[PDB]
Amino acid sequence: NLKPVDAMQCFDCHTQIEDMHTVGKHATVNCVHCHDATEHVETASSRRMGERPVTRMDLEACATCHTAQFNSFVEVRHESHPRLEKATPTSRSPMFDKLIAGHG
Amino acid sequence: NLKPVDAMQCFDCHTQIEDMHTVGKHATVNCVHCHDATEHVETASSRRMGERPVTRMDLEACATCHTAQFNSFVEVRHESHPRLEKATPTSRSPMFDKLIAGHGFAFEHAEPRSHAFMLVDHFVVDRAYGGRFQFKNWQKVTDGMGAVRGAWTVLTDADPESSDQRRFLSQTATAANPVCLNCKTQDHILDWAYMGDEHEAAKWSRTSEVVEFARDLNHPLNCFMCHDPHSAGPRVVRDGLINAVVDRGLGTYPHDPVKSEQQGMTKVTFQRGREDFRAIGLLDTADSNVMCAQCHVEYNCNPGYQLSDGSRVGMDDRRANHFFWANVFDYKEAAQEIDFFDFRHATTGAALPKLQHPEAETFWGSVHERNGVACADCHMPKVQLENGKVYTSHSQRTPRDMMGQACLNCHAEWTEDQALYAIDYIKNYTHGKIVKSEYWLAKMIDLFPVAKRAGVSEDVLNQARELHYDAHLYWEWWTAENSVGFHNPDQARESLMTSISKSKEAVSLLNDAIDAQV
Amino acid sequence: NLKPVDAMQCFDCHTQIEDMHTVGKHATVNCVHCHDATEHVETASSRRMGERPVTRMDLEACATCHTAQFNSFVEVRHESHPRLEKATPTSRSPMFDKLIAGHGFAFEHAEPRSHAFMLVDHFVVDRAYGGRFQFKNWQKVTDGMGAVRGAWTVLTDADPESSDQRRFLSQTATAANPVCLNCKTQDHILDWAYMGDEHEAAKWSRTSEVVEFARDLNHPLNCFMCHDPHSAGPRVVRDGLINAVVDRGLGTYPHDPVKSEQQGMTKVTFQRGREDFRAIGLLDTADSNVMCAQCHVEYNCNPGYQLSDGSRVGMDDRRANHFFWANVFDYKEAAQEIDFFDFRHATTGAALPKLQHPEAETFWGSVHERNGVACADCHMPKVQLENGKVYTSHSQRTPRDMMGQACLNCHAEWTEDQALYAIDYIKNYTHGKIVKSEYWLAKMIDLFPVAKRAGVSEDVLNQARELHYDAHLYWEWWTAENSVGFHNPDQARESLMTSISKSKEAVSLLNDAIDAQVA
Amino acid sequence: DQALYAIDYIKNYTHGKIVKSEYWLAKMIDLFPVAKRAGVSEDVLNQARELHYDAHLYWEWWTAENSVGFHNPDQARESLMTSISKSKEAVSLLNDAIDAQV
Ligand code: HEC
Ligand code: HEC
Ligand code: HEC
Ligand code: HEC
Ligand code: HEC
Ligand code: HEC
Ligand code: HEC
Ligand code: HEC
Ligand code: HEC
Ligand code: HEC
Ligand code: HEC
Ligand code: HEC
Ligand code: HEC
Ligand code: HEC
Ligand SMILES: [Ca+2]
Ligand SMILES: [Ca+2]
Ligand SMILES: [Ca+2]
Ligand SMILES: [Ca+2]
Ligand SMILES: [Ca+2]
Ligand SMILES: [Ca+2]
Ligand code: NA
Repeated sequence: NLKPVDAMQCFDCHTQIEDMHTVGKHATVNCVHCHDATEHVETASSRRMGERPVTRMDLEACATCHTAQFNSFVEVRHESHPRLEKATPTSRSPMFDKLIAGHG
Repeated sequence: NLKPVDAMQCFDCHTQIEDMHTVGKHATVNCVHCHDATEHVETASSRRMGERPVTRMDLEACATCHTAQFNSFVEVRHESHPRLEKATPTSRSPMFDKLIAGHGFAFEHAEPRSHAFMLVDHFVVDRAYGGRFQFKNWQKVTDGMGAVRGAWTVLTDADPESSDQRRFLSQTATAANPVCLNCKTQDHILDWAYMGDEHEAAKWSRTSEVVEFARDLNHPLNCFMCHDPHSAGPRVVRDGLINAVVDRGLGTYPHDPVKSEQQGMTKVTFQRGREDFRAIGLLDTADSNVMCAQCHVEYNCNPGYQLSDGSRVGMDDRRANHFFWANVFDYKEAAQEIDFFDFRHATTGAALPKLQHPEAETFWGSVHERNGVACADCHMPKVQLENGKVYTSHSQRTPRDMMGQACLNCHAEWTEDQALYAIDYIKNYTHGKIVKSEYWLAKMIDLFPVAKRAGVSEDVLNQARELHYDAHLYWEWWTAENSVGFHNPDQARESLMTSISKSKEAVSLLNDAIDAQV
Repeated sequence: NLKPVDAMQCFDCHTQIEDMHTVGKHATVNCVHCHDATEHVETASSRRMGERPVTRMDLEACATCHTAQFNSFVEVRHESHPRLEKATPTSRSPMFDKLIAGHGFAFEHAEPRSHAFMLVDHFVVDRAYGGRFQFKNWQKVTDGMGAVRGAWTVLTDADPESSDQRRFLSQTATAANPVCLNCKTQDHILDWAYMGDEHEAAKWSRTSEVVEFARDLNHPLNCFMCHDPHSAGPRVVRDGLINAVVDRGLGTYPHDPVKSEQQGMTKVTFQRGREDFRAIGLLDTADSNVMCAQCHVEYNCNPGYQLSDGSRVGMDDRRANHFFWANVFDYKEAAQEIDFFDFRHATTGAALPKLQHPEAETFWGSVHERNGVACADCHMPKVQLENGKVYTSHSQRTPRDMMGQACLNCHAEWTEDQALYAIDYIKNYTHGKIVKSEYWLAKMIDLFPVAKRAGVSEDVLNQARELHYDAHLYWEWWTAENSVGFHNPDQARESLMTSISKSKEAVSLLNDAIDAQVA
Repeated sequence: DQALYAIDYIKNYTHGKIVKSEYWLAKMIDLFPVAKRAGVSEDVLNQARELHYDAHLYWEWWTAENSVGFHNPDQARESLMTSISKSKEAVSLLNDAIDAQV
């Protein structure tokens, strides 16, 4: 289970983040949802990063509080034909090979 | 009403039949269901046939006891578009006419449709009999049951008084020969010696007048092509397949000697006048891969030419009835092995192979084949019933129509739409490479006239012709093969990339040579 | 794998079978498909059976060569609501409990469902075996193929160590007897003498312990009930039907002697030793009206009482296995002919008949019957295939599921919705009259205790009881009959109006009598 | 479905012949610049132009006509086969003439 960190400790060094986080609609969302910064906090200075914190870039970081948007995003439209070459008579550019010759 | 005959009387002379019939699941099925042998019994000796018994080859001989399988077989899949030419921008081979120029398939090559129509479609296609045979009218194209009852119930002959192959319509060809019929019907099973060799007991052979032969034939894909009528056990009857698997020792799975042994074939020969006449291949298991490989293979069923010297190889030659039994990457070697090619390209002059529907050879080594999956699992699955006796569907068709049974019972992780999407990914990707291969082939082909007219040397032209053979092979395999890559996606990809590579090489060769003449 | 036997050797002693088998469409079907006679052939003479050969009665004996018919037969129509009690406001007979009080059907009477279930449903219904037999669990109710494979593959017996009929659950009855089984199975066809009379060669009879009999039976509606296994020709095997049509001379169409002659039945008897034992009725034509009338008729299959003196008529009596073979307006006379009634009404004390599903006798005289239409035309039509060999559907069900082939091929002037609307007009009208008949019957019934307690005379009560017999008959025929009038709408209408008329007469009689005693 | 299938049989077959007719027309058309530039005679070019009229007519009737052969399948077939025949004749004429100039 996630344990919240003291964001005020972060904000001592991260004024830009403070200015954004405390005003917006994620003011109640703790940093631990996306960052593991324990060793970073131990080693950073006001101007040097020290140990780099872990930052989650995965979309499931948002999906625990926004499952509807996540699930809508990840839906696969099976009707969007996959791996369908455009340089074919039934697709977008029947004469693409002749016209694009020289390009990757 | 049928009256049974005393089979014991038959068995006195027919020991092979006795051995098969008394042991299998047709031990109780009386001969009269399929044979009228009264005058035969009166006149035969132990070694001479006497009067020939009547043998039913119609599929309704099986339908009285196996109506479910019959009715499933004869169903017409209306969604399988009929008489749809492949050489069109919306079909399999948009540039087919340019690429196949010089071959008879330029006259017409339609997509396949339901099995009921195979014999009539063979008779009426523009490339086969010069337009001699036609449906009685355009309504009859729908009549699958009629075609099954007999081709001549639904077709006409433009000139019953002549038996020569000739053109009745201007843009037709006369490519049909007797070998073709072996993959359309086995009505001739007792009238055709093994391989279509000349034989005193055979009415028909490779060298017969095909129009006369045609007139003797009625039924498509007889039920007994896969099931021995005497034992009811699984078999093949197609000579070319038996020849590859057994005579040439290649095995049922040439890439896998273990599977070949487990799922093998035993050649059984029947004689006339104590001379070998015809043969069947009894299967160890009910292996649809091998059953379907009676027809869904690359073959010779046609005259051609020798690679070595260009001399004609006629219908009289054994090579005119040949199963290569080789995958795409072994094919060129297999064609060299018999010293054969099909046609010379009309524009390039290259000796080329003509490929035909190599589903069986393509399926080899695929993930599904390696996992023990077989054609029937996807194309003629068991029927699932809430309450009922299970039987095997005999409507051989795309799994799209029965995805639950064909795919999803195995692929429990997928919905139908997901499985379809996976098929389409492969087919879409493969088709794109087919199209690109055709683009490059066409680019090469179009350089030949320019090169010849610019005075490029025969040596360079011949180098380009050698590249054309490979560029053609590694492309046409895939327009011929019906799965658009699904049966072996990695192989299709590697092949088509090879085709493109070969064409590009030839294009560079010819352009450079033209530019040097200028 | 089956190995054929030498049928000619069998025929040296079985000339009767030879004469059927060699001429029909099963001449090539070897005996081994249905008989295991090896030890029999080793021990028999033409005059001594020796070891009894085994005869297969399972439907899969036919399914090997006739899978399409078998599979169509065993299909379960899920839309045919299962275990749906008729005595509810949303079913056939909203006031059934009041009206049938004193009869075992009060314990449970569900609507029919698909044929596959007939034997199991007979075994498990609350009125039949005191709740002795149950599905193994509630999942098994779906398993039509399992029921066809055999009842005892899907059912349990509460006490395999006893064979008496008794109540295992409190609100059950033990109405089952061996006659019932004749309309559920013919597994016992070689073990039951004609009519279930006592016979030295019969293992089972009308007087058998039905629980013991039940345990020996497995398959529903055997294929050979309509098709002779030797000739493959059309027949019936049901004794009661052969008895009405042939023995009693009533014919296959009692109201039409011409049609009776054209579409008749020939009784064929089989002996055990020198004595007649069992019989079948070979049909002149493949007449589904008569095939289906093996079961879809009004019958006695039960003990009862005599109208004359009230004495008990037990299962030992021939009357306990009886096809009345009479339309609704001839029934009372037919019951008088055999001096029989079923039960005394619990409230009114009236001697009453119990009616059961008289589809065959109702269909007679209807516009469709007079036009040569038969049950199969609407309920098991030929399959229509774009490409294929035609066969006859054996899924006997409402035409609503196959209106193109059941109705509209004949009624080219109608759309499906129009044909359905015509069905519904008749059913809605008929049901309204059933409901009104029940209202008036209930009104009469409720007056009986009031009249009795007011001191109304027995003479007046007996007059009202005589009216009750008729009010009941002319109502119950139609809750019993499954078409809700469609099979004969004019007859239903006339009958139900008669019921109401009779009840109204009884209500007036009793009310006036009560009022006079007062108050 | 059967009736639709019968329509599609005709339309599919006719369309294939339309496509083939166009293939052959295009092959002929593309030879004209090559022939003119190789110095093929006006007499040969005019012979080919006469064949073009017929090749065109017996093709274009069917792209113009909206039933894709259904209205008269035998006529479409005969016409389109004639178109192809005419184009093939012209192709042979022009190729031979070009090859003779070279
Ligand atoms: C729960 C601990 C959350 C996490 C993890 C994420 N978000 Fe969030 N988000 C949360 C709340 C309580 C709210 C406010 C809801 C309200 O309407 O009051 C939000 C809001 C958003 C919004 C809307 C902002 C706006 O309209 O100004 C967005 C676009 C949003 N959240 C996105 C988002 C992303 C992309 C996340 C992963 C990086 C994410 N949220 C995580 C709660 C939580
Ligand atoms: C009835 C008189 C039959 C005729 C005509 C045909 N078959 Fe048959 N077949 C019949 C029976 C009684 C059985 C055995 C059923 C069982 O499962 O016990 C069979 C079996 C088959 C099989 C299955 C064989 C096996 O699994 O080993 C096949 C493949 C088969 N029959 C095919 C078949 C063919 C192709 C027929 C026409 C040539 C044919 N049968 C006729 C009964 C009858
Ligand atoms: C030779 C006698 C064949 C055998 C054995 C098998 N097939 Fe076949 N198949 C054959 C032909 C000549 C055709 C074309 C028929 C026509 O009139 O065009 C086909 C077609 C198919 C198809 C396409 C069906 C469709 O709906 O379009 C499929 C899916 C197919 N074949 C599969 C298949 C299977 C799985 C086989 C083994 C059970 C099999 N065929 C055998 C010729 C022959
Ligand atoms: C078995 C090795 C075959 C030989 C010999 C011949 N054909 Fe065939 N044919 C075969 C199959 C498996 C299929 C279906 C798959 C496919 O890709 O088409 C076909 C199909 C046809 C068709 C219909 C499709 C078409 O090309 O228009 C026709 C008209 C046809 N075959 C004709 C034909 C001719 C003329 C043959 C001898 C020259 C011939 N076939 C042989 C299998 C086999
Ligand atoms: C090869 C292309 C076949 C043709 C031609 C026919 N059948 Fe077939 N049949 C085939 C397979 C692959 C199977 C399943 C084998 C397995 O065990 O998986 C079958 C099966 C049968 C059976 C057995 C019962 C069943 O499984 O349905 C029967 C009775 C049968 N086939 C009959 C039959 C008929 C009547 C045919 C002509 C209409 C027919 N088969 C052709 C393959 C092939
Ligand atoms: C499942 C794992 C399959 C196996 C085993 C076999 N085939 Fe197949 N085939 C499969 C698919 C997904 C497709 C594409 C179908 C689609 O609708 O996109 C095919 C296609 C064919 C066809 C053409 C069918 C048509 O387009 O109507 C044929 C003739 C065919 N396959 C034959 C065939 C043979 C003979 C097989 C055993 C050697 C075989 N297939 C196996 C899936 C599967
Ligand atoms: C004479 C030597 C017999 C031969 C040979 C066969 N059967 Fe028989 N069978 C015979 C007798 C005397 C009887 C009893 C008749 C009587 O008076 O009751 C029978 C009976 C049968 C039955 C019915 C058994 C029953 O359940 O009541 C059957 C199904 C039967 N026999 C079958 C049969 C078969 C299939 C034979 C050839 C393999 C056969 N019998 C030979 C006398 C003789
Ligand atoms: C295969 C060994 C069979 C067995 C087992 C059963 N039947 Fe049969 N039946 C079989 C054949 C070959 C035929 C003739 C088919 C034809 O049209 O040529 C039949 C026919 C019937 C019929 C139709 C009879 C008629 O129209 O006169 C029926 C009603 C029938 N069979 C029923 C039936 C029953 C009920 C079976 C189990 C007791 C049975 N058959 C088994 C082949 C075989
Ligand atoms: C006695 C052996 C019967 C014969 C012969 C026929 N039917 Fe029947 N039918 C019978 C029973 C015991 C039942 C009820 C089964 C149950 O388990 O509840 C039925 C039911 C029907 C139905 C209703 C089916 C439904 O979907 O609800 C119909 C339509 C029906 N029966 C028709 C019918 C026909 C037309 C017959 C002659 C071909 C026929 N039955 C014969 C008992 C018996
Ligand atoms: C797994 C989590 C289940 C869910 C979801 C459903 N059922 Fe079930 N059911 C389950 C088990 C393990 C069993 C017992 C199996 C056994 O043979 O021991 C059952 C049983 C039933 C029954 C029979 C009940 C009885 O008293 O005999 C019925 C009628 C049944 N299940 C139906 C059913 C329905 C309709 C469900 C969806 C609402 C359902 N079950 C869900 C396991 C699970
Ligand atoms: C033939 C003349 C029959 C006799 C004897 C018995 N039943 Fe029956 N039963 C028969 C038919 C045609 C039907 C279906 C039509 C209908 O109206 O139900 C039935 C149905 C049943 C059912 C299911 C419906 C129900 O009432 O719950 C059961 C449980 C049933 N039959 C039992 C049963 C008993 C106990 C019998 C002897 C007292 C009996 N049936 C005899 C036809 C015939
Ligand atoms: C009476 C209630 C039937 C029972 C029980 C079975 N069948 Fe039947 N069958 C019945 C009818 C009214 C008909 C049509 C007769 C007509 O000529 O109109 C049939 C027909 C058949 C046939 C013949 C082929 C066909 O028309 O489909 C067969 C082979 C057949 N029936 C088989 C069969 C089987 C296997 C049964 C048990 C599952 C069975 N029938 C029962 C009436 C009745
Ligand atoms: C068409 C002209 C019919 C004839 C001939 C027979 N029946 Fe019928 N039946 C018919 C209809 C329109 C209905 C009502 C069905 C509905 O869904 O509303 C019925 C009903 C039955 C039932 C009950 C079916 C059910 O409710 O599931 C049975 C058991 C039944 N019919 C039996 C039966 C018999 C035995 C027939 C010949 C004597 C008969 N029907 C003929 C239409 C027609
Ligand atoms: C009656 C007013 C018709 C209309 C509407 C349609 N068709 Fe027709 N068609 C009709 C006749 C009398 C015939 C000739 C019958 C004969 O055998 O002599 C036909 C023929 C066809 C054909 C065959 C064409 C040919 O051989 O050249 C086809 C393919 C056909 N009909 C199809 C068809 C379609 C699809 C229709 C709806 C658009 C249609 N027809 C209407 C009579 C009538
Ligand atoms: Ca197809
Ligand atoms: Ca080839
Ligand atoms: Ca160009
Ligand atoms: Ca019902
Ligand atoms: Ca009764
Ligand atoms: Ca009250
Ligand atoms: Na068997």
